[PDB]
This record gives sequence, C-alpha cells and structure tokens, in this order.
Amino acid sequence: AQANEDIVVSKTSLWKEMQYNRDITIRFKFASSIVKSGGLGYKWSEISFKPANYQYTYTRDGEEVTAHTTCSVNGMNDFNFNGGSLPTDFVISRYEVIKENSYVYVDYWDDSQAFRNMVYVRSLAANLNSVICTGGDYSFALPVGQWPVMTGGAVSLHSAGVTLSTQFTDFVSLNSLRFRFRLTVEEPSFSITRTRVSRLYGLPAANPNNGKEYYEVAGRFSLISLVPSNDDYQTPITNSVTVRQDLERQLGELREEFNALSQEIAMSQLIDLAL
Amino acid sequence: AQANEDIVVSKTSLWKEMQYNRDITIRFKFASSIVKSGGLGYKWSEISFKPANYQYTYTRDGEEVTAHTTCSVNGMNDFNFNGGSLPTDFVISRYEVIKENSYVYVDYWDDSQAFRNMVYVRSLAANLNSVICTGGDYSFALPVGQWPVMTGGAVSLHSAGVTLSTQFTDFVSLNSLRFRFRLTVEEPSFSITRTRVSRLYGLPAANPNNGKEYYEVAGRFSLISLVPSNDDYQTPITNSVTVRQDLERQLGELREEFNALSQEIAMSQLIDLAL
Amino acid sequence: AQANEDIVVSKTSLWKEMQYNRDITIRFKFASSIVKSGGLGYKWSEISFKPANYQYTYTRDGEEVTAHTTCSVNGMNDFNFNGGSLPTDFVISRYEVIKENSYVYVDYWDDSQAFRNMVYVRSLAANLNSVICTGGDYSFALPVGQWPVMTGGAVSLHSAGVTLSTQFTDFVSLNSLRFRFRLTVEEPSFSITRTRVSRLYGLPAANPNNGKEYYEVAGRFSLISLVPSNDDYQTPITNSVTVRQDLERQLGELREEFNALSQEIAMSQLIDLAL
Repeated sequence: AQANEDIVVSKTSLWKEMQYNRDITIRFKFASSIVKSGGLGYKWSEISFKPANYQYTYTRDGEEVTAHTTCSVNGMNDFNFNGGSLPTDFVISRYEVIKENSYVYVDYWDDSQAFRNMVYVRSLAANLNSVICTGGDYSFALPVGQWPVMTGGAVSLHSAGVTLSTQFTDFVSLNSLRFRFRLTVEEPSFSITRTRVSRLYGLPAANPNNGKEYYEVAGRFSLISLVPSNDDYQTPITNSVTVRQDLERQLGELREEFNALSQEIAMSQLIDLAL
Repeated sequence: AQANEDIVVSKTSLWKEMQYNRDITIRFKFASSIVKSGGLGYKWSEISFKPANYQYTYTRDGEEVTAHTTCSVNGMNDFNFNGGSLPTDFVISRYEVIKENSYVYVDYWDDSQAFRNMVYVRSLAANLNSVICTGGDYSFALPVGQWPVMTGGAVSLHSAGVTLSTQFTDFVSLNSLRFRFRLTVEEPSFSITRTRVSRLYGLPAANPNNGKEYYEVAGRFSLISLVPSNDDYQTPITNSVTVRQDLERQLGELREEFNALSQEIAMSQLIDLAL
Repeated sequence: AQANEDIVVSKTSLWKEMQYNRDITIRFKFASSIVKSGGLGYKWSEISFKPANYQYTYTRDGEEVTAHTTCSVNGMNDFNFNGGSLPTDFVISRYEVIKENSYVYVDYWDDSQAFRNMVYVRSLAANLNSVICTGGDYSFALPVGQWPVMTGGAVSLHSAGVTLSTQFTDFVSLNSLRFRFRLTVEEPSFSITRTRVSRLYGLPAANPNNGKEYYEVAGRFSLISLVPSNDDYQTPITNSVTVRQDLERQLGELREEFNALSQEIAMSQLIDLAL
C-alpha cells in the first residue's frame, strides 16, 4: 500500500465513505504576548502565550502540498516574581510556564483531498514522533541599570490523542485535525540571570522558538470521512471577518482620549517652553 | 413515550433522519461591560452588555449531562444622564437598558446525542416557562464624595420563537439551539440613588445578575436532524482562534505609545525629586 | 426557461442536487481605519482598510429579498510621506492604496433558497459587469496650520473568478459566495492638497466611498448544491461570539492604567488652582 493511499469503504449515489492514510510534516511555532506596565519600565504586566498560525509549503513524493498549522497551549501554570514595591525594582506580575499538567494543541490542515470537504470523521488515529522544545533568551530591556535575561528551558513533547478542530483566522476557516501533545520536563532549566531565581523546570513564554523558524515533527494519520461522490464539490474556506466591532469602538474611543491627553501634555510642555 | 427519547424516522445507506425530544435546564447568565472615561472619575463612557458564556454540568434522570449556554441581548435602549459639562459632576454618557422593544437571545448546547452532528434541523419547537430577572446593586466608585449606587429594575422574560445558532469561542465552536425571549416591565423600577431620576421601568446593564451565579429556566425541545447512521462520526468542536490580528497590532502600538508617554511623565515627575 | 430557476438535476432518499441560477444586486461598501498618533496631532500612524459589512433589502421581480454583503481588500500597497522629523510637520507613517497587483473580495449572501443550506457547491460560475470606485475628500484635522485634504483617486473594478467563503460577524454566520475583482487604474489620480505629492494613481484608503451610501454592481450566478430533499431543514446562521477574551483583558488593563494616569495628571493640574 502507498504511503498516501485513498480508498473507498462504501459508496451510495451522492455520498461515499472515503478512507485516507497519509504522511504529514507538522511545522508549527509558538508565539508570545508581552505586555509591559507603565511608569518607568521596571514592571511587566503579562508574559503569556498567543495561538499562532503558520502556513508553509512542503514537498510530498513528487507533489507540492501547501499546509496551514496553528499552535496553542492549555493548562499552563502562572508564576510571578516581585522583588519590591518601589518603581525601581524589576517585577513581573504574571508569566506563563509549561509542565506535565499542561498540554500543547496543534491544529493541522493541507490542500490535499483529505481536507477538501471534511466535516465528518471516524476511525481516527495517528502515529507521531516526539520532539524537544527548547526556550530561548529574552533580554528584559530595563530603562536603566542591569539587563536580566530569561534564558533556558527545555521540555519534550510526546504524542497523545487526536481529535478534530476548526482553525479560525481573518483569511481562511479550516476544518482541521487536532493533534495533542503532553510534556515531560527535560534537564535544561530556565533561569532569570542577575536575579534570585534558577533551577526550575519548564519552558518560558517569552522566546519559546529559540530563534527558530518553526518546530518540525513528522507524522501519519488515518481516517474515514464523508465526501460527495462527485469529485467537484467545494466547502467554503476563505473568510471576511468583522467580529468585535464593540472592541474596535472601545479602542477608537481610547485612542481619541489618549490623543487628547498627549495633546494636553505636549501643550503644557510647549507653554512651559515658550518664554 | 419517554422524556428523553431517540427515534429514527427514516434511514438511508449512510445518513438517517432521527427525532430528538428532550428536557433541558437552561442555566444562563448575563455579563456587563463598564468603561470609565479618564480625567478625574466622575465621567463614564459606556455601560453595556457583552455576550456571556457559562458552561456547567447538571443531572438528568440518572445521567450527568454537561451543558454550555451563552446569553446576549439585542435592541436595547441607550439612555444617558448628564448633570453638567464640568469635571466634577456625575455623568454617564450612555448606558443600556432592556425593555419590551428589545429581545434576549440564549444559545444552548449539551453533550448528548441531539447535538453531536447537528447541522440540519426541522420541526423545531420548544415549550419554555417564563421567569423574572432583577437588577443588581452597582456602587459607582467615585474618586471623592458620596457613592451613587444603581439599584433596582425587574423584567419578566417571556418565551418566544426558537431557532438555531452557533456559539463560537476561543476554545470551542458549537452548533447550538437559540431560544428567543421577549420582555415585559414589572413593578420594581431601577434608579440611581442621590440623583433626580426614578420610577422608570427596565433592567439596568450595570449588574443584571443580582449577584446570582446564574438564572435558571426549564424547558423542552423537539426536533428532527440529519445524522450519519454510523454513530461514530464527530463534527469539529474545538478551535484555535487568531481573529482580529490587525486589532492585536493596533493594541500593541497603543501600548507602546502609552508606555512611552508614561515614561516621559514619570521622568518629568522624577527630575523634580532630586534636591 | 427562467431568470431565477431552481432545477433538480438529481435526487435520492434524503439528499438531492439542485441547480440554482439567479440574478443579484451586489451593493457593497468600503471602510477605512484612520489611526492618529499621539503628540500634537501632525503625525498619523496608519490609514488602513477594514472588512466592511453592509446589509440591505432589495426588490426582485415581485419578490422582496434581504441581502448581506461584506467587502474586503488584499494585496494593498503601503505608501508613506514624511515632511520632517519635527512634531510640527504633517507626516503620514502609512496609508494604504489599491492598484493592479491587488484584488478586491466581495462576499455576498441572500435569504433565498440557494443559500439556506449551501455547504457544498460545484459548477460555480458568474457573469459580472464592471463599475467605477472613486475616492472622496478626507480633510486632516490639523490643530493649527493649513488643512491638507486627501482627494481624488479612481479605479475600475473588473470581474474575476468566483469561489465560496464564510462571512463571520458578531451576529450572523453566512456560507456566502465570494466574487473577486481585479483592478485597472483610471485617469483621476489621488492627491493630498497643499503638499508635494500629486499625479500618482490608485485609490485612497481615507474616503473610498466618495460620500456614497454604497457601490452597486449587478450580477448573475449559477451553481449546483447538495440540499436535503425535505425543503424544511435550516442551517445555523445567528451567533453569539466571545472571541479574544485575552484581548479584552489586555484592553481592560490598559484602560485601568490609562485612567490612573489621567487621574494623576488631572490632580497635578488641579492642585495649582488653589489661591
């Protein structure tokens, strides 16, 4: 049997149960959200994860296959480090770490025949190989003084159950395959340099990629889906999203008031610099 | 005939028409969005509603059924109250109130068989019982002076038409059932203490829940859906959302601007503290 | 024959293949996002496009049909204009323009039968006529100085391929038809007045509607869709979205910090009015 088979286990007039058994190259990537509190610059608000899309195009056995992957994390632990109540001590209100109790979700999609009209799926199963995700080096750019660097962190992702999901984005909506990963803490630990914290396992949520373009893991998946017998039917993929108009309005009002305040401030500095 | 039946009104080679007639306990909940303008703290920008999720797990007749509800409002009336044009007068540029002209929407979903692959439905109907919803007690936190409190408001929710809908979220996407509700004013009227306004009907948007963990209304729904005869197919439920990336970018630019302005202000405040 | 046909090209127990061929009135609309940087008010951070919803109701040949149209743009170029490094020169960090290399997407939907349970489509085609899109006059509200006005700009929208799409919103979710448009620059150019920029082509992202209520283009489409033979099945349309809760949380922290800073500024300014 080919590595990229496609078989029919039942076929009525309009519908047909098509089996698919195919190899895949999941190339995903974390993405971090860094919110820094105001004042001088010595207090950071959040260092968390954001679901991250990554579209690529790889080579199958004489075919070019475009893909779309989306990495997310669930059940992460919220740590924090506060060394003083004054505006000049380095503090991080809340930063996220990954351990055993957390999980790493990866939605995957391709331009192949398996994902063209997939809305129903049974007999789902996959053979995935394990990889090692290592964190990088994030230099907290303080206004003045020293520059602590959050450096280190290694954690091994192991295959787990598989499910379905939907990758929503501002361009495409994809009925996609959801691969789960569990975590086993590894030897390289992450530590904030020039600080009283070190030798704690996990992965940091500042620079997980470690300056990499992606994390690669190869796999195979096997399912049975409902596809119309005619191989010309198409399910809507693209999107045109206008969600959270109330949020857009809130942001517009905030920008208006912020421009008014900055105007008032620079006017106070202009009158105080017009002698 | 049972209360939670499951019938097969037809069956083809792959698909099947199934009828589902089931009892439900809609435990829903509102959620308010408050926005406080800058300046001193006597001026409020908006007090509105937001679509509010609530997931839970209730006992059926010997089954534990996990449920998921999402409330929302439409056609609400935007009242205002301005005591003057000064920084020190209490003013609320806009706050939302629920009345007869408006409608309340409640999306409902469960982990039962009626919802697993529900994409098509007909003969939809439900017999819901009416309830009462009373407003809360929201104490406007003013910087200095007395503390006005929005207190009162009671409206009875009457059952109306039933339809389908979709509960999108950052975790799950659900093909759900949409109960509609109309409103009738009641005797308890809402009013702001220490203010020249009172004896006006409706339900405030500051605290509708009245501190209740949820509002509860029982119901029953009967319908007929198209499901695959093989009860192993699964429709995609989970999500990994990255919608409004342009909005994320705008928020990042606004954070950068506000951090730079706060750093400027803090430096200008600290230069005067070196004597 | 008919202009609004509905044919049955095949039929089985529960499903069927229907062919719909209908005339339509695509009344779409552009929308701009004008972000103004802080400071004094001479510096503009960005002027971009945003996907624009517009819903209406128009008269077919004795039928009154409700419709919904969502415009978007893709591949738009980013131009910039800096007059100096000072706070007092009129600078536009970025404004978006449309040209040949770019494309305009229009997702279209009606309440007619062709869209009631459309999830699968084949033999999709369309005949569209060309229209003209022209820019208005966006006067930049400079606090002091002259008044630059971005004016002009005209482009011819020529039809292109048709596909499927999904219009998502905070209210409705529509499995819609995606008409694509390619562009050819016209003679009327866009120019900012009292400024050293003119005789450059494209469409300004400032006021693309030209003060109009919509841009109307007639059309006709033909397709072949899979529908339940029982013409009573309904697919979920309405929504209740709670997406980007983390973004809402970041915006709320931003608002709290901004209110605290504004309170500090206002107390600092009020303490100097006690004589």
